[PDB]
Amino acid sequence: DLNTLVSELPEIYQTIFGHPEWDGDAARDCNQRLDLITEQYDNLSRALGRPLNVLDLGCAQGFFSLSLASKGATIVGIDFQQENINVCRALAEENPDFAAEFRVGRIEEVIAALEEGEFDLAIGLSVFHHIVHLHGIDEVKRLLSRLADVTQAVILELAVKEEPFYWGVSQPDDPRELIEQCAFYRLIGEFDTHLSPVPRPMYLVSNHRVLINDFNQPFQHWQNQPYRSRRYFFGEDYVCKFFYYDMPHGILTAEESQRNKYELHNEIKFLTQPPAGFDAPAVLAHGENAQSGWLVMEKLPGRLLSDMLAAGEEIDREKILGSLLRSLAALEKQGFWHDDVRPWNVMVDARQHARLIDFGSIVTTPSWPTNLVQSFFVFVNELFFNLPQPWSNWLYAVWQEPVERWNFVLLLALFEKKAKLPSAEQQRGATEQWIIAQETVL
Amino acid sequence: DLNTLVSELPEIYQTIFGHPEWDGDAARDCNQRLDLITEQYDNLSRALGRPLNVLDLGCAQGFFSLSLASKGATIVGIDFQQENINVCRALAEENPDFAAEFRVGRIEEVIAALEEGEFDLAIGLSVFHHIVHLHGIDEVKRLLSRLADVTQAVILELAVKEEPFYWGVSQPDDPRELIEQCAFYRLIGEFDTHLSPVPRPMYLVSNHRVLINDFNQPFQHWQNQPYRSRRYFFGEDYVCKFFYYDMPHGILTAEESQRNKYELHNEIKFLTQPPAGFDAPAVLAHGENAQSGWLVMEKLPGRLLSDMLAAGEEIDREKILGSLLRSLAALEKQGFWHDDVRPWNVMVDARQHARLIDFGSIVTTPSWPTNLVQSFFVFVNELFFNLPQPWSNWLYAVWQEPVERWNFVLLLALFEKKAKLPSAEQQRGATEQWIIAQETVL
Ligand SMILES: C[S@@+](CC[C@H](N)C(=O)[O-])C[C@H]1O[C@@H](n2cnc3c(N)ncnc32)[C@H](O)[C@@H]1O
Ligand SMILES: C[S@@+](CC[C@H](N)C(=O)[O-])C[C@H]1O[C@@H](n2cnc3c(N)ncnc32)[C@H](O)[C@@H]1O
Ligand SMILES: Nc1ncnc2c1ncn2[C@@H]1O[C@H](COP(=O)(O)O)[C@@H](O)[C@H]1O
Ligand SMILES: Nc1ncnc2c1ncn2[C@@H]1O[C@H](COP(=O)(O)O)[C@@H](O)[C@H]1O
Ligand SMILES: [Cl-]
Ligand SMILES: [Cl-]
Ligand SMILES: [Cl-]
Repeated sequence: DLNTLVSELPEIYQTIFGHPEWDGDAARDCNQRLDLITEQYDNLSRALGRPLNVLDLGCAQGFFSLSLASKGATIVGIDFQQENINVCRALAEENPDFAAEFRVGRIEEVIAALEEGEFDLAIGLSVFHHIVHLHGIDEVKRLLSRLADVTQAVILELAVKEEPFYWGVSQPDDPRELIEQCAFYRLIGEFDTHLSPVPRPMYLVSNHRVLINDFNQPFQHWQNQPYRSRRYFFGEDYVCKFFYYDMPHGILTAEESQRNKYELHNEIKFLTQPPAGFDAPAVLAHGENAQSGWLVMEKLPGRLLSDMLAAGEEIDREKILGSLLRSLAALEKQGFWHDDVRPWNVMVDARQHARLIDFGSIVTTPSWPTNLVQSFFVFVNELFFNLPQPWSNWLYAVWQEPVERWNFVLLLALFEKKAKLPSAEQQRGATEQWIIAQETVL
Repeated sequence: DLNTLVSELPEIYQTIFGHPEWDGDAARDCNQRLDLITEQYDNLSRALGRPLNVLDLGCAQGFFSLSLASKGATIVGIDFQQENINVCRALAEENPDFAAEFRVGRIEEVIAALEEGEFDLAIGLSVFHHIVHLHGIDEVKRLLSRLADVTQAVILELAVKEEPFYWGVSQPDDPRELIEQCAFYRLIGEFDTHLSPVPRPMYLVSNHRVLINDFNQPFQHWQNQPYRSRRYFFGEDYVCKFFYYDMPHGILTAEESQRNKYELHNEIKFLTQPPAGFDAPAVLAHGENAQSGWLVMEKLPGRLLSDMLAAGEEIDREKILGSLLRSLAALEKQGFWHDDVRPWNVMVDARQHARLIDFGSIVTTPSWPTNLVQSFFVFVNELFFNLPQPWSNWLYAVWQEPVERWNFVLLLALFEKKAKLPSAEQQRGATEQWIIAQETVL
């Protein structure tokens, strides 16, 4: 009888599915976690076009497992306590059409035995802290990596060191240390455990998909360090830029988080409303919240200029500078400038034409834009002290201009006629050269 | 200069690619491992239809990496010694068309950072024993699992405890303990290290493909325990049965290995030359060697009978027994019998028709086949002491037959007319019942 099986539970941790007579006894009601988990189930089931195979690690009394089988999922629940699995099976038998199996076993051994494709979604709620406590953080990171490797999505509720109990002392400094080796992760909620006032965060993690409520797609590779608060995911015709505003440990000062926030926000604003006369990459999706923000854009051909420079690849500096200057002059005509023209913000296509790819540093108002013209000289010099004729003649001409006349329209016009300009080395000069060489050091 | 870089190597472990003046100095010539690795490169490149991305872990002086880049591979080599990477890079620069990159780094951190699809083939030759020695066997198993998870194939040369040095003591009992958690593995050679007379085995490992020289295909799931010396891999229209004759530890006695060998051999012989009047599954590939044997067959629909029995699924015992008896009678007419008719050797399709799926126990000559008819009664009883009318009447009729008349043609004929046979419970009987009930216990 169910009555007996429930009584023999060491703890009624969860609601007993279909049996509200124990709801008052359950440590956690599970309705809040279930609301969120069913939303994510539906998103992923919609994306894949079918009901999911779900793995429930430390499934306890089966509530999540049965609740998803109720919606058509095929589920396997694992728990190392016989008493818990006895209840899960007795509940499944009351619901014979649910495709639900339960097994006694250890999460560590199950994860080692998993095969990729067997399960689409795994859930691990409030269980990994027990594995941390007995086996340490590094083994848990590897288990969670494998779990992500073999599924399409993982949902974790993770206990945290701020919880007031003795086992909190063995927890990592931040729960994100258990998952940050995985490719994609997002905080999706925080839940009251009824053990204390400290809530547990729930994360959605994937090694195969971008999972954003509006955009759910496989990616084939990703990157953290460009050229660690920013991650880039590459799919067939998209790049998803994912910025963390909220990072663990020291990592971001207040100012840096706000700048992550500012840049991504500014980039979204510009790209959703670009200026006429400028070909901006197209925007497929975007959003922001307290922890992070994201932007999914069309994927552009080419390589990042700084990589080409680092990997000593052959470059046409004329075509790169010409094309970039042309786009900068067109921006300026529409009252836009870019505050940070550097090799890692420039992409060069197969025909050696260049374009900006980060619009975080775009600005709309201001003497000016004289400073930006100055840095652009450094850019030029780093792209190559190092300027042969007629690049040097170009710069010398700019330097002879009154400063109120410095702007990107002028820079471009002089650049186009640089072969006609007088020879800098024939003049006393000589300072423009030394100031940028010191700048280009500085 | 290369001269200087080579001199500064703590050890010239490998041949210096393109520079035979150091071949006499190299600890290992590498030509034997390279012959085998290039063969496996070609097989996998042929299967995938393209040049491969290859990862070389602990790449030392770059010999394998450069030698594969020479054949069109794109390679990344990793080593934690700066001196080694300096030589690798200097060699790559002598061969500018090779797509070869090298990085200083630790194998543990690289594996954690890998993404699935980035590399098709990883090689790890004589390097993991260093990671075992510092981090232990369990962490190395997890690293190797992840390596297999993220690639299509892995080639490992593994040091072994029989090597006479002090670090041998930290090695596992058998090198297969580092890899047996991976889905597919095969010994492909054994190599002289020049440190001692003990050779190191080279394994080909995969978590995604069956990699047999004649048959190279993805699989989507696999299984060890049927219903651990036998593994089954399932692909789109095939099942590959892989039997180990050579197993680690105690696992197989001499007799058991020979029986693995005998069964698989016998199954290959039968299926490649099946008897007329019997629909045998078709054979796609097969082979045997000292360590193991394999058989790739067409994949049959249905479920294994023993699973259906265990998972209490609905079965039609009439249709199952009828169909099986019909095929057993047709075998017998061609002078073939099956020595081991049990639920785990029988597959039942959607229309409840049954067939044998393991032909290891097929035999061709012998009083006989009286023992087999007897077991078939146990089979019958386990499929349900437990026999209602008219199954009991069937068995009673058989038992009244002189023993020289017991055979599967008779069993089938009586089975088809069982509704007409006299009622066993009306007779003294009663023993046939008790002998099989004791047999069915026994
Ligand atoms: C605190 S409860 C969480 C239950 C459930 N996941 C939930 O959040 O509603 C932890 C559960 O995991 C199980 N468990 C703990 N460590 C385990 C392990 N190493 N393998 C399998 N089950 C484990 C316990 O038996 C218990 O049912
Ligand atoms: C015995 S040698 C084998 C070299 C090469 N794989 C071969 O078999 O021809 C081991 C190599 O691995 C490197 N190595 C050892 N442990 C390493 C680690 N943890 N990460 C990166 N490289 C490592 C050593 O620097 C050395 O080059
Ligand atoms: N729209 C895009 N299309 C292609 N690559 C991009 C795009 N946006 C960013 N990247 C790439 O993102 C990587 C590193 O991030 P980032 O700082 O954006 O350059 C570089 O390799 C860029 O080429
Ligand atoms: N030709 C085949 N087609 C489909 N399944 C097979 C075939 N051969 C073996 N199996 C399956 O292999 C699994 C376990 O191995 P076995 O002992 O061969 O039954 C069972 O689930 C069988 O259904
Ligand atoms: Cl946890
Ligand atoms: Cl580990
Ligand atoms: Cl090794």
